[PDB]
Amino acid sequence: GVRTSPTGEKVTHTGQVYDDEDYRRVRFVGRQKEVNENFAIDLIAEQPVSQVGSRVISCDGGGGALGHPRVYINLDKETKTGTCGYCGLQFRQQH
Amino acid sequence: PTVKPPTARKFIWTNHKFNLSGTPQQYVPYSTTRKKIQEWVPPSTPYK
Amino acid sequence: TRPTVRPRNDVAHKQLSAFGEYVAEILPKYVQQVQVSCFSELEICIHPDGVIPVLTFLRDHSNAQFKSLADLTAVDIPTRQNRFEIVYNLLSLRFNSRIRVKTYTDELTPVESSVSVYKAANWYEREIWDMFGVFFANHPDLRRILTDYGFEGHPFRKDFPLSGYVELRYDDEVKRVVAEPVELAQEFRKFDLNSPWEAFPAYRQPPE
Amino acid sequence: TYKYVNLREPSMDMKSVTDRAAQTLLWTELIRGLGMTLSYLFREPATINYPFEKGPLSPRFRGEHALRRYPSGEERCIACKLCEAVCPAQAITIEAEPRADGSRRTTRYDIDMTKCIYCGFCQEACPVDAIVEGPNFEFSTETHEELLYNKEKLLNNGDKWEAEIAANIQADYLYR
Amino acid sequence: TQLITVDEKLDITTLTGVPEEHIKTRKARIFVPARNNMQSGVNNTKKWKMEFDTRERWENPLM
Amino acid sequence: TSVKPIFSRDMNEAKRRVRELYRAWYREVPNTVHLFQLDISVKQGRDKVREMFKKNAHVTDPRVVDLLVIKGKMELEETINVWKQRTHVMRFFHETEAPRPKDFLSKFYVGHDP
Amino acid sequence: SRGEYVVAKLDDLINWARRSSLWPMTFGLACCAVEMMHMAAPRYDMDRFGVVFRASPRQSDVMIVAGTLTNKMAPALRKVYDQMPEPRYVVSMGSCANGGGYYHYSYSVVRGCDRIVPVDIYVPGCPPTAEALLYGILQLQKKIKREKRLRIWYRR
Amino acid sequence: LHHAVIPHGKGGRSSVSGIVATVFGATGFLGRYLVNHLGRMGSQVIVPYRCEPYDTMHLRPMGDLGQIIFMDWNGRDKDSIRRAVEHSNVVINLVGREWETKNFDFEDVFVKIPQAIAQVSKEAGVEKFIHISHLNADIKSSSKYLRNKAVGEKEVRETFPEATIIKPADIFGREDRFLNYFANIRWFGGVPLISLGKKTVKQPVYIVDVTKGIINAIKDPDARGKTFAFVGPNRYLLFDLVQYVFAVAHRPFLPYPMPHFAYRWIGRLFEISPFEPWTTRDKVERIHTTDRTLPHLPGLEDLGVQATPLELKAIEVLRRHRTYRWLSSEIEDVQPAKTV
Ligand SMILES: CCCCCCCCCCCCCCCCCC(=O)OC[C@H](COP(=O)(O)OCCN)OC(=O)CCCCCCCCCCCCCCCCC
Ligand SMILES: NC(=O)C1=CN([C@@H]2O[C@H](COP(=O)(O)OP(=O)(O)OC[C@H]3O[C@@H](n4cnc5c(N)ncnc54)[C@H](OP(=O)(O)O)[C@@H]3O)[C@@H](O)[C@H]2O)C=CC1
Ligand code: SF4
Ligand code: SF4
Ligand code: SF4
Ligand SMILES: [Zn+2]
Repeated sequence: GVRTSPTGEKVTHTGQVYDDEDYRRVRFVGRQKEVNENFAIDLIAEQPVSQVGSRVISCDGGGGALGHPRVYINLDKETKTGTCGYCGLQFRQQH
Repeated sequence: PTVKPPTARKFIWTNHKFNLSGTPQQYVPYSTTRKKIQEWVPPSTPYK
Repeated sequence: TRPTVRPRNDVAHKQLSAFGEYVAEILPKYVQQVQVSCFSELEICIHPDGVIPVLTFLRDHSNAQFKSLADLTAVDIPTRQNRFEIVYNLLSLRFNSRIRVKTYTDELTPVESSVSVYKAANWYEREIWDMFGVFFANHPDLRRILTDYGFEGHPFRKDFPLSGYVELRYDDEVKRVVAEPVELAQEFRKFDLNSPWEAFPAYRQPPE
Repeated sequence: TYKYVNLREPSMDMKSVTDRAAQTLLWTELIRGLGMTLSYLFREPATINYPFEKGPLSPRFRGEHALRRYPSGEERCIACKLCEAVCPAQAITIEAEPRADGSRRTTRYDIDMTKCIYCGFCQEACPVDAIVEGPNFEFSTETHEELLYNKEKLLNNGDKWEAEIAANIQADYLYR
Repeated sequence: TQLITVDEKLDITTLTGVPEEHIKTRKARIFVPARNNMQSGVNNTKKWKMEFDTRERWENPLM
Repeated sequence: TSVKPIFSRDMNEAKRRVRELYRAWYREVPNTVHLFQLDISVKQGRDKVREMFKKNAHVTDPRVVDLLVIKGKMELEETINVWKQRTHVMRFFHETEAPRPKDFLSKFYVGHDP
Repeated sequence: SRGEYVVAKLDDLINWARRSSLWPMTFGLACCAVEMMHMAAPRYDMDRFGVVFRASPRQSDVMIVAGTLTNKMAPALRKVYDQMPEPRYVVSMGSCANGGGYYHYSYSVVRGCDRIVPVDIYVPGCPPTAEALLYGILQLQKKIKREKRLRIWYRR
Repeated sequence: LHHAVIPHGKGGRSSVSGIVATVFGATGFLGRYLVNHLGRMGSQVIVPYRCEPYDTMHLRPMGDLGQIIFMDWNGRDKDSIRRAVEHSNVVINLVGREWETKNFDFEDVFVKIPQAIAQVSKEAGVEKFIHISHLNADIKSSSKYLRNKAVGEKEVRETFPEATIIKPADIFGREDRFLNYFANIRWFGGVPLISLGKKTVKQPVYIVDVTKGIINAIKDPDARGKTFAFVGPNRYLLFDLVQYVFAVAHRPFLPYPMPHFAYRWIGRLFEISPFEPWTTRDKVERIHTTDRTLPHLPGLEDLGVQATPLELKAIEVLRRHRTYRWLSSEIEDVQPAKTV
């Protein structure tokens, strides 16, 4: 989900884009601006919320030692889903 | 990889690119941060 | 304390303390302090005026025979009025031992060169003149050995910054390598890494 | 506990003296050296045919740097700044801010490849296996500024070499 | 006696190799550093420090 | 206040050594002009020598001026033999550095430095 | 036109002769010179590609800056590059010869050899391996191959 | 004023100067000196090159990283010019040829190309345009060089009212074609001149003075719209100038009379070479043309640049042409020429 600036330049996931009057675009004429089209926010927004039947849950990111440090997430609030600090996966108590 | 293929993911490139240095498709470095200080734009109306 | 703690050598500690007492009582004119570290190393802090009469003793006495000069070093500690600390490391092949001799001087007072004791120091203290500014009196050839030919200042002093005051670049107008004031593209980021909690209670200085 | 190298005393008898004189007048050991070169002429040379025949490597090889991802699309780095604090040549510059969904993510991640010494301190100090040292080493450029990698280049390198980086980590993760 | 009498003040300004611009325009500060209030340890406030005034730091055009 | 002298017991011997060093430099300048093939005149080199000597003219300490004489003799020895290059000799003439602003107004115009 | 084809074929011939007969100079400073000698080892065998070391700058084609270019060394390197006959190419290898490497903030280190001499190919690493240096040499050969000297001379 | 154009630093190599300069024809002599002076201040220089990129390689150590952007351009293509000048705030024109090639004549280099560059710079919003012409440019001159240079100067002034036109007299330097040409006449014979060259008066100017004048004119807000004339401090005759050149180079000087009509006859013989010619008829005409005096045009002194005399840099220029016997002689071992 990369939007295009009115100058034709692409906008990164950070939101960086050179202005119309910015001279530094001379570094891009005759060449290309390297941006990544796989945005992490849009890809993590497509992950479904996992329903679990426990008050607290443990997340390690998957793979065991190949993931992030294991953390514990509380799911007492029913209005919002508890999200992992590292992986961004969200869990919900099904009650 | 014919007998032991790697695990496929959504973000992995399906088209490999060789060394692009010296080509028009070469990498150009740039800052990836927004502007820090926001200047005060003057009003577009005279004081009269 | 068996598998992790480094084993302690007490026989070498006792022998080095006895030899330190021996050296201190042989030369009471120049020897100021004698200490033995916890890992069994002997330090003889002496007066600068006895740089020569001590070293030759350790070179020529039948009970010392420190025939090898391993390293000649200088330490810059700006908190003292005599900021420079010249350290000699001696190796005795006959008795299979090592000793350390320390002395102090400031920027202006010269100290006597030991080229008549060990000739390796002919280069070594010359290196000190290149990087600390300690002038060694009575030297055959004292000049710069490591820095640039037109370099000014002593780089290993603590008040000297990391990057120098000049840098070299090629200029095509004068067809020459020219020196210009330094302008770092990215500054060396100074990190504050000192822990605010006391670590070793055994080295706790008494308060004022 | 020591041996007397080069202290053997030569002989004196007439046969050995005649042998030494014959070796002097007829150059026997020069013929021995010629024979050793002639023996080395008839061996298989150890030359590989680059670039069709790459030299052997190891899965622990340190080359170009890359940024990994979790197996859902999310980038692994959470901007903890351990790699830039452990980098000995200060090649890593990190700037971070909370993004739209409140996740601790980077905004600037720059590695200066001309400053980097390729020692793998960042790939071993990373708590979430985000930054890795990939196995690529054929990435020489024609310009100096092309060796100044920003976050986008590192993410593209990670997406390019994930299929190899994951296998190398799966091979070598039990030794760490 | 091999000793002389020197009564003038010390001056190593001409031997340190520093240019005069970074001698006559600098203003050093000698202070005991302030304790970090986020922590509670007091070991960083033991020794006096000499620091210099902060000069201009700008942004690189490239990176 | 009793210190250890380096070479001069008082100011007279030190300024005599300064005088001898200046004589040696003044004699040496035409040879370094000739050998290094510099594009400058002998008078320019001699006035540069005079400027470098008058830069340290405020020193009233025998040990400091003794060290200055030692460093000057070291530089003279380094330039008698060709150990310095043309760049090292010509670095006394800042031919590539633009003159900085001098008065208050131009320094106010060009930056924040005092 | 036939003249354009003639100058194109002549440019191809001279580029082939210049790129298949590279003569570097025996010039190392540090660790990266040890890796360069390992590129000269029997395994990688630079002399297969016509790459043979020459001691004198007057009979050399390229110069490989392998090591740390310090402040005391830069005039010597500049004079050595100046003495080489045209056409001359410089391959910068190692982090020290690229941007200062470990010693970027040192007082007596030139931050890259680009400040002294023009550079064609930058080879990154510490040290960049003999395989990587051979790859850089082949990349330099490819850069020489696509030169357009006589074509531009005909156009000018 | 955008925040990326505000100057910063101490004016060093890594500082920001806020000058975005497009130097057309920067792969030459004056272009090389101008790029060197701009790059040491920390400026973004866009260099459009027509020749081989290898010849641009010497322009690489001339500034910091990312400061010099090389790009292809064509003199008859306005699209490449608009690609090059679309972000710069100062455009400098150094395009010139001492001879006429098969593809380009003097009108294609001095008339059409500067007019196209100035028009594209005007339509792209560039606030500063600087053009380089010749001091002796006039319509009625015998040489086609000065005629076309005057025509191009008039067209540039017409299409760009704020253009700063700079007219050097005759620039000498290490890579010039003025003193080196005189030192290289000695191969052919005994350096012939028109009536011994005792009637033409010339005042050559150092290259660094012209470069500093251009830099100051870029930095001067009051230099827009003017027509400067860059001249040397002393006016010499041609005979004494050649005499001083051969005295510095330590070569024998044996001049001889030779008529004006026969000089062009052999001058056109050297121009039939397909490579760069040694001399042409136009070079003979411009060498034997006396430098006009225009006191109304402001000079190097009004831009704060002191004119360096020829006696200070002539030895530096001409030490390459000496033999081994007199290679080590100093600067002061020569007699300076008499000025008028
Ligand atoms: C009107 C028509 C005529 C017009 C005038 C032109 C006349 C002919 C001029 C010479 C030939 C021009 C063409 C030159 C080659 C062009 C094609 C080319 O570059 O081929 C590349 C190929 C090698 O490819 P490479 O990139 O090295 O592959 C990697 C290997 N894994 O290269 C090869 O496979 C080898 C190429 C060999 C080229 C020919 C042999 C050399 C020249 C011999 C004749 C001249 C010299 C005679 C002797 C002089 C004294 C020694
Ligand atoms: N004698 C002197 O030095 C004097 C010179 N001048 C003027 O000053 C200017 C600068 O002189 P200078 O640099 O030394 O001259 P040069 O001939 O040495 O260099 C000309 C430059 O412009 C380029 N160029 C020339 N013709 C064309 C063209 N038709 N199309 C595209 N690019 C072209 C050249 O590139 P490439 O390498 O591709 O040819 C080169 O970069 C010129 O206009 C000259 O007339 C004025 C007074 C005195
Ligand atoms: S490999 Fe080492 S030098 Fe390179 S970025 Fe990582 S920590 Fe820094
Ligand atoms: S160590 Fe890993 S998680 Fe921490 S800032 Fe570096 S790349 Fe990100
Ligand atoms: S880049 Fe690394 S391997 Fe090469 S010379 Fe420098 S420290 Fe040695
Ligand atoms: Zn998780």
